[PDB]
Amino acid sequence: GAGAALRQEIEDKQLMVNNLTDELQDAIDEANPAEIANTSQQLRHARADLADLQRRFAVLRN
Amino acid sequence: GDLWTWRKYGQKDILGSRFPRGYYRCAYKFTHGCKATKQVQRSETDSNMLAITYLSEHNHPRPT
Ligand SMILES: [Zn+2]
Repeated sequence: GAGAALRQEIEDKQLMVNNLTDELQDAIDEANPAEIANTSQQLRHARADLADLQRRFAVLRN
Repeated sequence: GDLWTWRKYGQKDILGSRFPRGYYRCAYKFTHGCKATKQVQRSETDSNMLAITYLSEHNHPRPT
């Protein structure tokens, strides 16, 4: 498929979202409110990026 | 050193550093199904130090 790079980009982003989630949960286990704030904030941005790339894919399906 | 080919998939702003951590996955992640990743951290203070975390071995030899 032509837009197969969109499939790649998506998984790369989903991977970063997974790291940031791992760290956020690690930070919750460690009870590090400063690192909770830092990671949770950057996880919103990463997840929105992911959301945007998925919208683009749904477009091609149509 | 590092003899592999990587593609940066993200970075995180670390606390108490203007140097963000780089998140890298194998260039062959998609072509060969490679799982391998590494995290790279430089220190603004300690000039020559470089901290890398490798997760997972590669499912291929290193290329030319
Ligand atoms: Zn590899």
